[PDB]
Amino acid sequence: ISDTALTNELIHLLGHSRHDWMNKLQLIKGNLSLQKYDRVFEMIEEMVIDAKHESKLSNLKTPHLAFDFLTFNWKTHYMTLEYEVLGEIKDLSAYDQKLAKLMRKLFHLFDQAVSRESENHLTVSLQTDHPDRQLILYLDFHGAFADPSAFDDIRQNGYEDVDIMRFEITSHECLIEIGLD
Amino acid sequence: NISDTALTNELIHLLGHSRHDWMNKLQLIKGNLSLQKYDRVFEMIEEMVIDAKHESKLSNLKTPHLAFDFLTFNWKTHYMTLEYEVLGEIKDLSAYDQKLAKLMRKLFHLFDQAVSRESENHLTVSLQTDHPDRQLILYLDFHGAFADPSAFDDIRQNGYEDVDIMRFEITSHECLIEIGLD
Amino acid sequence: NEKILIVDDQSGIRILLNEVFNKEGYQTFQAANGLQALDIVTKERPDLVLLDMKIPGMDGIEILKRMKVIDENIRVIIMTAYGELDMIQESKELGALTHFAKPFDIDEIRDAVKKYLPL
Amino acid sequence: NEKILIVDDQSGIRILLNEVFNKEGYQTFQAANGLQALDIVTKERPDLVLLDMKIPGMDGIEILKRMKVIDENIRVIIMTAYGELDMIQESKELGALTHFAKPFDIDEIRDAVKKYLPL
Ligand SMILES: [Mg+2]
Ligand SMILES: [Mg+2]
Repeated sequence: ISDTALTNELIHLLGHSRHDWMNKLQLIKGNLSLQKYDRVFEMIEEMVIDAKHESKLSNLKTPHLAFDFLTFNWKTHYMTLEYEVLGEIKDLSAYDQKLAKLMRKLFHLFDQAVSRESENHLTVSLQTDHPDRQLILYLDFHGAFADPSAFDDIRQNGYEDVDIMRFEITSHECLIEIGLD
Repeated sequence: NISDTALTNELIHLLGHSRHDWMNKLQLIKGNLSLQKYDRVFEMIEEMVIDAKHESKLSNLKTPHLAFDFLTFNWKTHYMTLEYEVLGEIKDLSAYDQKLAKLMRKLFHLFDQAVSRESENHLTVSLQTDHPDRQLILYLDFHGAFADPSAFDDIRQNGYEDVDIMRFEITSHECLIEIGLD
Repeated sequence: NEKILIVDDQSGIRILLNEVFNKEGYQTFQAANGLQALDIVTKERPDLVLLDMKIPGMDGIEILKRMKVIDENIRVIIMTAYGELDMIQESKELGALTHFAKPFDIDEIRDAVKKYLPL
Repeated sequence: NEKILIVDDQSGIRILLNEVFNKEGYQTFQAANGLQALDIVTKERPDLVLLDMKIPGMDGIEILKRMKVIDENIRVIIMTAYGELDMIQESKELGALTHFAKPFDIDEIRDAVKKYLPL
């Protein structure tokens, strides 16, 4: 397996993953010391569910979207991503780029709307089992907006052939339901 | 920026392995934690902390090829287990990558052909950066069992390029190899 | 008096698994690789096997076939990696009783050998 | 009356470290990014600051300076990922005490912040 730049890139990403796990071992041994054995167990399970989703996402034959979500927090953004896959695993390869692209657009609208003092969190949920649509996207955000007026264009005027079903935005939260066909 | 379309497929693949290994560690902890084996878990964790420490060490040696090689080793199909330490904190071994990396794969192949496949074969490789002359010294401490130790006699009787295989002894269940680079 | 074979490449999972089954009145047997495993299945003819499928060297679906070539009534529980659907169904058709992905609750593992250990 | 500021982007550890000192007679101040940390340094003027160096959005090494442009007396202990030797130096070369690579033993942090900040 080669190309020295590419090789340097994987080595680098595996290094990020490493830190994440070390932080987790930090939460594990930290409580492990304060003798809170029921939290440690609690955490571990949360860990197994995040890992459980990462997997699923890595099995939708949608590599460009998976790579974006798995690396998003390893880049200098102003919010953290938590994603989950609702429904069984399907072959959404016919949707990879559409999604990947749509997410890029929503992703920076956010990184140009969120305050930078607030602890910003964004949860994206990819549903593969809807009865009427082939795929709906849910985005739940909590934090602070500096330029909330940035979501304007996409509010009145949507984005491509994606039915933006709902888009609510309050003081510190933002809800978006986008459907795909 | 739009990502390469291989980096894409090779990260997911790789992280899927690292995920599973990290799930095996969670199995050791949660399992042994349930047994209330309380402090072994501490033992087990530092055990983990250490490894990661070399994973980082090897990485910062400026030898991306040797590293990627060593990190993905147990995610491939070999018949011995690889463990690697980086003794003496980090230097710039860029000139040494392609060589060590090229040499190791060779060696590794030999072990896969020499060791028996019923035994638990474990190989430890050590990179030493602290030593009067010999910019870097490679150590190979292996134990298990060989079904054709004679796959080694050759490089033993011929060496490899501009590298001095200092010690290279094959016993009945172990093997020690020292390779200096200056 | 009931035999159980633990086949996982990692000592911890092995030591654990049995430091669990002995305390449940069982005869433990460990194996780090397909080959050691097959042998045990030949000499100690166990009642249930716990088979890790992500063991380097030998393919967990080839030693399953082989384990059954020895004992058509061999009982095996596979320990897989999450998301490997395709493997669960392949080794299920080869006579695998059920699967457990890692990590697992050491308690529903017990209920497992208990549910598949014949009368 | 000894002030300590915790600056990590992960709540868990932030809550953890808190409870830790939240025990040894220390008034503790939390924070999730550099922009918030300053304001606290600026407003409540902490004694020691344990600063996470790899927080998405912030150059700890940057807020490290700012933090000193506000009170150089400032006693800052950096929490780092193991192997970031240059960041550690540049930092200790900016005015910090000692790095602590994660996952650090929960012990020596209270210990070490004691022999660094008696109460
Ligand atoms: Mg395994
Ligand atoms: Mg952090």
